[PDB]
Amino acid sequence: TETTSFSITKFGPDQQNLIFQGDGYTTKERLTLTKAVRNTVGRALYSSPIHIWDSKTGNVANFVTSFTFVIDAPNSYNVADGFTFFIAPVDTKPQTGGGYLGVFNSKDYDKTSQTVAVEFDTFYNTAWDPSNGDRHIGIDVNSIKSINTKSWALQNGKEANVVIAFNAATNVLTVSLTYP
Amino acid sequence: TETTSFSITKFGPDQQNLIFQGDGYTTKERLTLTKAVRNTVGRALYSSPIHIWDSKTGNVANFVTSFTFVIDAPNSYNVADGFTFFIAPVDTKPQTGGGYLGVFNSKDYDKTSQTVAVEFDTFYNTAWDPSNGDRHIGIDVNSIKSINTKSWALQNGKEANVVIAFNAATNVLTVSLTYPN
Amino acid sequence: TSYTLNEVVPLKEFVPEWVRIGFSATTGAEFAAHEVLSWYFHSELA
Amino acid sequence: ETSYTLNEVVPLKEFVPEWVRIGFSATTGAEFAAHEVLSWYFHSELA
Ligand SMILES: [Ca+2]
Ligand SMILES: [Ca+2]
Ligand SMILES: [Mn+2]
Ligand SMILES: [Mn+2]
Repeated sequence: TETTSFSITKFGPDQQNLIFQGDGYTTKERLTLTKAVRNTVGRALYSSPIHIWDSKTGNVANFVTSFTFVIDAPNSYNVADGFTFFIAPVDTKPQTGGGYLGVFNSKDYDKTSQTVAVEFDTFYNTAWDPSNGDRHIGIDVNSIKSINTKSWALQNGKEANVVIAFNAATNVLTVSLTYP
Repeated sequence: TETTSFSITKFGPDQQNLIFQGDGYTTKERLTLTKAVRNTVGRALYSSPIHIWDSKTGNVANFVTSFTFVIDAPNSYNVADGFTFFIAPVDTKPQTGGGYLGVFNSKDYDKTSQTVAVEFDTFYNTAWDPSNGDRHIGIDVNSIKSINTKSWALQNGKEANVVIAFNAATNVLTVSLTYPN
Repeated sequence: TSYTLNEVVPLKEFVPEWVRIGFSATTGAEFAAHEVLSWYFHSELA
Repeated sequence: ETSYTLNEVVPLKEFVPEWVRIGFSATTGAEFAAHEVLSWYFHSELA
């Protein structure tokens, strides 16, 4: 047994157990990944590496994370690009911006990525996103082209409560989003 | 509200959530601070900073830590210098070795130290240790001279279980070590 | 309003034994502020 | 059974920074011993 847990109910000005990358910073009780500014990237990582599986034993961890987030666009139609929760190698740095959400670099499978991300994508990129052109939740492993998507209707400026959980006994990753 | 928690029941050969300073390393599922070898220091820190109090509100955290440790000496008589669980600044580096336990540099209060430690001290240092000469548990704030101490009889090679707890409401720091049987 | 998505993803296959977890957000020509208001995490490796 | 206990009032905020790292330290000198830890649990909560 190895366990790691934390909770931050309100982000303070010097949130030292977080690593910030790009424009990510903390302002007024909140972690802001992005300002409503064009062409930026921001990421924030928990300070400790977490042991997600063990090669000796073959064991994989059970985990659960929940967060509430807000996307605040100037209006409901001009919205880009999206936000991710991701699991990457300990030394992860920002990857390609824009449509790649700061976590991937291509739509083709790249084993070198070693990143799994749950995306909340607010912009339809013709090259890889759902043909319906709708805003969506997706599960990404080693590619920006999701293995599965669900259409989601963005509520501009409202707080969304998300739960993501992984069950090692069946390997099912579950994501739930609720605007309360 | 901020909480930080973790547990490590078996240490592995690449425990990436610890920072090792000095000779600290992990071996046969245990965290090894010193081997039975002369004149060395080993430290290990949890890698995340922990928010222990807040200046805006003045609130202080409540916390508990528990651990099992083993001191294994060549015999019951020749044993030095001891072991500490400590709370230090995020950039803490090893301080003086020997009877200072890798954590302090003086017998006098040193405000720049900013560390409190609970020591399990196995060697009587005439200069600051309880004159009775017994091994002891002590609470150290910014000094190797404990503000408070309790004699402890060391059981060589045996597992001790300790719980350190801080209650923010009373500012009481409680330390319990128990030997099985 | 609620949205749920489920997928078998055998994590051992794609990610290292030790990982860092976090959040990412980007903007393009069109933009939005992306903010997180609270975060809870727990994992257990037997 | 054997148990040893120690309690003291220590106003931590007078002595440590707001942010801290916690850990273990052990030393040897002319006389020595192995200092090992078998398990570790920690929990803190700041209201
Ligand atoms: Ca997109
Ligand atoms: Ca001593
Ligand atoms: Mn997408
Ligand atoms: Mn002492």
